[PDB]
Amino acid sequence: KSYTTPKKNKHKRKKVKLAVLKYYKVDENGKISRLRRECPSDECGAGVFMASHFDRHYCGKCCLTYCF
Amino acid sequence: FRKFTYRGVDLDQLLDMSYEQLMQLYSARQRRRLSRGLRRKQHSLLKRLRKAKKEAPPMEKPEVVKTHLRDMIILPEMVGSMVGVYNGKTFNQVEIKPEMIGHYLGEFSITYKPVKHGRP
Amino acid sequence: GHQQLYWSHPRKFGQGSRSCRVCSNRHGLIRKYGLNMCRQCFRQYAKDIGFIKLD
Amino acid sequence: YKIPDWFLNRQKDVKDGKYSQVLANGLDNKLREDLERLKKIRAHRGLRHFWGLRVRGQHTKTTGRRGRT
Amino acid sequence: MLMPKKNRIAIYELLFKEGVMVAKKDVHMPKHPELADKNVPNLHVMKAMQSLKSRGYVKEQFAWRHFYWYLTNEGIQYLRDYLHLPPEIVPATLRR
RNA sequence: AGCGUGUGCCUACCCUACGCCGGCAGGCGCGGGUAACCCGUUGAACCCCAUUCGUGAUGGGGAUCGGGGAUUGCAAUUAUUCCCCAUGAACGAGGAAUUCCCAGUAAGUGCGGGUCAUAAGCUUGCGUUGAUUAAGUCCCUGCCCUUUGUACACACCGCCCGU
RNA sequence: AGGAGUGGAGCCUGCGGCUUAAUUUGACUCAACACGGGAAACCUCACCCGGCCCGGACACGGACAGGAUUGACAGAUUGAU
Ligand SMILES: [Zn+2]
Repeated sequence: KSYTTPKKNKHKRKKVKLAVLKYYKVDENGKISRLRRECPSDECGAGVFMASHFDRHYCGKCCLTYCF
Repeated sequence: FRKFTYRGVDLDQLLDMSYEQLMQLYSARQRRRLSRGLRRKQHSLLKRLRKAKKEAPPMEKPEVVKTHLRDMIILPEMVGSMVGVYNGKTFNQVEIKPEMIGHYLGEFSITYKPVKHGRP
Repeated sequence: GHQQLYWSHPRKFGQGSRSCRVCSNRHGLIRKYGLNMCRQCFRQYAKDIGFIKLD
Repeated sequence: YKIPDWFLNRQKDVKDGKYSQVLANGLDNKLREDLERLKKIRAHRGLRHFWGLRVRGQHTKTTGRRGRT
Repeated sequence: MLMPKKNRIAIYELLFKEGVMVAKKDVHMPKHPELADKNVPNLHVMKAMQSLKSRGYVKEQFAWRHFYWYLTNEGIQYLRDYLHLPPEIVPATLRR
């Protein structure tokens, strides 16, 4: 219940839409053009992308940071 | 105005002299903690605390980093700091002296109130 | 990490390394001959072990 | 005169670190600047020595009746 | 209940071969002793079988420190429905 | 001398001889035992023999306190424990009052088990030496039984009179 | 009739009281007070100050693979990467 100490809420992940349609680029040709670099490790699969940050791209379940 | 020394050597030498001779400079109980091994089984917070004391602000009053540690052996690397250790409820603030070395930080912080007495 | 902070106190030693094998309480244990089991359940099931009233 | 170093009473002093003996006035003096050294560095042992209670970490609830009136 | 899939169907196929298993009550135990070939927990295992208790497929006895589970014929046909096997292989409890 | 104890399902903490280093607590190699075999003939303490001490809060008593050194554990400060040197208080057999005890018994000692990672001022046993007094009483303190009286039966913490 | 004593001195332990943000509680004549096999550095822990996880099995009704949510990185952040 509401006590004297306020409770910090949990991380509400906002439901984003058209994310799966945002991987590749749609052109006249049927070829693929993704904007995220591929994962060369064996911990995460070949279809697993990176994150899209401002400075550095981060894995998922690999939890590996590749800087520049 | 009197000069300060620790067993014949001065504080610049203390920051110049390393751990494998700091063990023989210090007492037997202090060097047994140093000679037990790496500070990584539980002392990852100790490593990040010595990093947080290694980062250097410019010439003002030293930075305030409160801590949840009382079993710290205080070292000459972080003398002249500004630190308050956990006392169960609050943080007792003690400015770090140069003769502050050789003891425990939780030793230097009072935890229980001194006992007063009125009427039984 | 909760999954790495869940085991931060090792039970290599101390009173927490063992408990009762019947009532699962960490008091009145018998370490003699490896019983590892509390005294009241020892009195309850002592006849079933083979322990007898002779002295 | 070829005596063992460990047989001395005071070893590894904070002032000089060399092994030496002490005199009666010297022992009284060394104990007293130890007293205001702890009092001025503001430690728990210093406060216990200042209050005159037990400093070696023992009980006081039942024992220690000759503390004050 | 953020528990994986392949470990649970491993538990289910070792249940379909023999409908009884034993598990000691220990939350602070990351490894199952009998199922040492692959990384499996124990608390998720006993929570899965008490979910089967809530569904009404097994019955539970707790003697000293071990939870005991017993397979029913209605639990057998539930296993047949969930695993989608034809009714020609039977768990070895019913066989001679 | 005698009870003992001694390498583990979860579990990893067992008991040790021998050989060097160090005053010391302790450090490193080296074997035995899943146990009448190895610790272990468990060379225990007390006691005995020969000096020193000399009635003085003293070589009795070791509380309090400072420094140094080792082991356990992730961590010892509010000293975990031990070792070494200094520090040497009260205490001259304790008022009223009160407890335990009849033969290997009380008592003086030491050794095992539980507690235990480090571990005994507690408890349970083992062993050494080993007495004074008594073969009774209801005085004290309680218990039990008989007789007697009862206007009591929820039973004296009872019933019950009058303003 | 005796013997050992306790109560006297110092020290260990428990209880009461006082104190404490907390000094957790039971046990008050035999028949409680070195008792809970309770010699508490951390777990013990039941006490205080602080922060996460669910371990809400599930029955129904809102949501469903187009995403219902956990697992993390330069850095303010307690206390911790
Ligand atoms: Zn990756």
